[PDB]
Amino acid sequence: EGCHVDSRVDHLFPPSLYIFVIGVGLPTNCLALWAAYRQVQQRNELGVYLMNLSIADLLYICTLPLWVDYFLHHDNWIHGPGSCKLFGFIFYTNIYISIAFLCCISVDRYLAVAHPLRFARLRRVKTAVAVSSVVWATELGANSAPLFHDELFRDRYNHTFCFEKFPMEGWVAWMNLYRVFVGFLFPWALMLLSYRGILRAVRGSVSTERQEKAKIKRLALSLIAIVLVCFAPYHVLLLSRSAIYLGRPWDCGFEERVFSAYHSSLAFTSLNCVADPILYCLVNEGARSDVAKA
Amino acid sequence: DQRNEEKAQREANKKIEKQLQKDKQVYRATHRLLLLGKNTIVKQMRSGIFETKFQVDKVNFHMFDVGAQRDERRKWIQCFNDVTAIIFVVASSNRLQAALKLFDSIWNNKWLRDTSVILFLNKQDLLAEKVLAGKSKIEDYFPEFARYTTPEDATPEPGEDPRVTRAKYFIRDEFLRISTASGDGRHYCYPHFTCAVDTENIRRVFNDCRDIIQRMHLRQYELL
Amino acid sequence: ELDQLRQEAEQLKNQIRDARKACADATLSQITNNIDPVGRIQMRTRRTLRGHLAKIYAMHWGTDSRLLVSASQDGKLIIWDSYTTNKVHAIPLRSSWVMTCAYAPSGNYVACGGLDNICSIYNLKTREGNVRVSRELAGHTGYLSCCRFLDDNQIVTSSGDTTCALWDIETGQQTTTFTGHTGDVMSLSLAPDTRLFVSGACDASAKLWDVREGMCRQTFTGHESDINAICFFPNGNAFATGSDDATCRLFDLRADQELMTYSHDNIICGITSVSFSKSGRLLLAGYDDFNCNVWDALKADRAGVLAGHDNRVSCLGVTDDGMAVATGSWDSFLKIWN
Amino acid sequence: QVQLQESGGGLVQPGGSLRLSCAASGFTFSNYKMNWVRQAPGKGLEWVSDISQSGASISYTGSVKGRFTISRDNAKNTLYLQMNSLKPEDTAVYYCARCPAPFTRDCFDVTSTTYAYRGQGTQVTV
Amino acid sequence: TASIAQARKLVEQLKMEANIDRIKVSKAAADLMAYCEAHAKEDPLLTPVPASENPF
Repeated sequence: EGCHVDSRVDHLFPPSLYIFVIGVGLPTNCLALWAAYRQVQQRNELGVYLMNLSIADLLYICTLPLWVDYFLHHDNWIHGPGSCKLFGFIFYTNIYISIAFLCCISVDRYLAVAHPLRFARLRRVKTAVAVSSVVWATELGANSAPLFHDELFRDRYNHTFCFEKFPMEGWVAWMNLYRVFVGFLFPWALMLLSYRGILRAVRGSVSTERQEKAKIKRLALSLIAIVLVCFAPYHVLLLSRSAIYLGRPWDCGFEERVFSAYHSSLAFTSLNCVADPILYCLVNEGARSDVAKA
Repeated sequence: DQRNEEKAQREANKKIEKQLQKDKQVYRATHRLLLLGKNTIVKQMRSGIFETKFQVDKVNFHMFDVGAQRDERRKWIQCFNDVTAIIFVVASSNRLQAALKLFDSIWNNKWLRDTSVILFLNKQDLLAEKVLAGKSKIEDYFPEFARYTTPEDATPEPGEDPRVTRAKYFIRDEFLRISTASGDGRHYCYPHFTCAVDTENIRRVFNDCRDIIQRMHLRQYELL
Repeated sequence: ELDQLRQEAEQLKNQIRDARKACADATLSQITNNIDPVGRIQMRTRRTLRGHLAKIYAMHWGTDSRLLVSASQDGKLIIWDSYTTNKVHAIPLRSSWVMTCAYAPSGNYVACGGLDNICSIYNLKTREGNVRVSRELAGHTGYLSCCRFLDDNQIVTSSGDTTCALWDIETGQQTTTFTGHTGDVMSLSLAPDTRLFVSGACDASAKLWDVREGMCRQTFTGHESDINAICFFPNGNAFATGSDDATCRLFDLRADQELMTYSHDNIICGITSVSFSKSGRLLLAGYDDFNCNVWDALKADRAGVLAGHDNRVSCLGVTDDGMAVATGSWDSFLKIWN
Repeated sequence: QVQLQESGGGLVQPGGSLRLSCAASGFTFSNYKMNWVRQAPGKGLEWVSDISQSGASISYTGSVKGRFTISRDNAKNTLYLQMNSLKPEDTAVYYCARCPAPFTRDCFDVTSTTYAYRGQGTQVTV
Repeated sequence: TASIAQARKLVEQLKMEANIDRIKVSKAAADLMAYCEAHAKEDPLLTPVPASENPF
């Protein structure tokens, strides 16, 4: 019935790093939200996107402690079906909404910098809220597929998972493939493309000194690379797990081998929630200045 | 009765606010420039203040040339602080010194420190004659030109003696000494040489405005 | 010959200085130190009249102290209902660069002007339904700096051609032209009796003019830079001027002398706007430091700071009943303080 | 009451020295970037040299560079402008005009024909 | 003869403004102080205004 998964580091480090993320990101996420409010006061379209990214991060942080508890009990959910179906749906889908908002920020910056005298109607708070609501609704609707299924799967090895039956199901495999591809790689690719275009425009500027170009390049490379560092192990492991499940559903040794790596990858993916604020608001001089004023 | 006039005020506000949103769109679409010195520049571009409109690449430009106003610019120049750029046409052939200190005052003005300046260097065609045989301000009123050589990063501009080019870049460097000192990303003082062959100064101002707007977009989008 | 006239001017200057020195019986501080200070005056933004696109260069109150006209460089003259933050009218202007705007004391009319060197009067309460321009006034050879209605069919305008003018709006002609300044006249304020008006200019001088006969009765000096703002005291026997030397100073007509210096060491930016209160106890002055200082007119002390504007404060006004303070500024926002 | 009273120089032989100071009683004489402007007869007002608020930051034009030097004196409220080795480009009414505003490095309009804080009196007839 | 005409205008303006009857500065400040005192109770800017009767 159930795969014989076993771990020796999942019960220890993922809870610790979740606790660290909860401790540090929430103040930084609140600061980012306040900075986004201040920007949207000044008719800044980027303020809406930063707002939405921050609030998605707060949702993830607030849903984290239950999953810390779940990982501490060696993969046991002791808080009921509905609580699982809600908090484990907020816990997932939130990295994907955050990725989509990062893509929106990148596209907005590219339109503003590469084409500074055109697309006036897209760079508006009304268009910002329209696009933000559209992406919120579409992400919720597209990732609410698990909500129609019962998620309390129990093996014979004293495990009780909220999500992710480790014997693995067909629908969860397809949904994981859709996440790993559409919700991660496509918007990250758009973020990369937007920041490449931004770097091209910055190198093409005349009023920009060489030092400012180097700073801009370093910041953009940080923006591109942080998401990959945080997210690539998790989605690589998901792709591999779903792939071998498609090849051999009865296969169980690889699940046991990669259980620890999979939980470690989830823990690492949780780091982008704190990476986004300290690198989209705190790093910049003006946003840090207004935060200090606050 | 109070409720009726309340709805009247509300509907009047609604109409005024929708009109103001349309006017916000129009105002944001338009870019403002100020010409300071020439009528020739106005003519090739397309009462107390003269208004000139032109379009380059479907972008709306508004240009303001001050007319019937006194020579004292010390306060009405404060109005043109939200403009995209200040087009400063220098005669460059004493005109040179007075224009130098006008540029100094514009560059070091408190309300024009964030306002970029476009510098065009008019009367380049006769500069060749005035340096070849004039024996004038460049030779006399600026004796440091003799000990000044042509910088390596000089455009070719063929068909002229090296003295012409070195004098041109000499007074350009005199302007750039003020431009560089107390200079940051707020404003840049783009230097250009006037070309009377065609009206391509419109494209030069358009590119400069693109650079300025890109700079402020780097600023407000937290990309710096 | 010219040397004789220069010597005559010098000796008249010496005689005037001697007469003024004789007139200095006592300083304002010596007889003022015995009154209680107004205290730390702090008033919050009761209402923010957002809706302007560009910087607000001028604004004026209505007589009823409820409606408010405002001028901004985007070219719009918005009439506000400050009681209900409602825009009553939005008048487009032919010339975007407007530096002054006035509300008629009887309503029904609003004037504006700027770098166009033209004062344009608009009819609000018309039987047609929409606000349209009524009379276009021309004749000034410099930029319009301040325009104030004294009553219907007559307006007083200040210009950058060192001259102030009186107009008859029905005929559109200059009834009386005031000359004598050598610098850009910047602000004009009318007396409550509607018979005199002062004008501060860039020559560091303030002149009191007689409206009907049209002569400069008395002239005032004492500043070391351009006088940017002027405002008659609630009683028409004194007025206060702010200049670019980072100081505000008070004048008196019947003394031809200097009254109080509102300056502080930290204050290094000039004054853009000056407006008294109903009682005249508060000299609310706008500064380039993005804030307004509530200077006690009697006791020269910073008794209040009206912080809240991101950019320079360009205009300032107080209601007729003294129940509100309007503060336009270059951040394209009008804030009401109480 | 801004005053810029001048001390007339007088006759100077070609190649001589005058070194005549000025006066100031209206402004503080420490926060204004005062300069020197002269009106040769038949020409418009022409800039000569500048002095910073307290010291240094001297600017010249070539017609005066290497020949005459400035000396701001805060104690005496005087702008000396020591001048020597006169050439034919002289014999003008010298005005020691000051900045329109204090605490700034801006001189927008000093060479105009209607500037207020200019003064008159220094004749340097050669 | 424009300069001499301007000088004549300046001197005549000076002599017309030199005969103006002037009072002592203390007397010219006492009336201002009295005016400030008399209207003190009617100034909502200085004297706090009741919240009920405040339009704002």
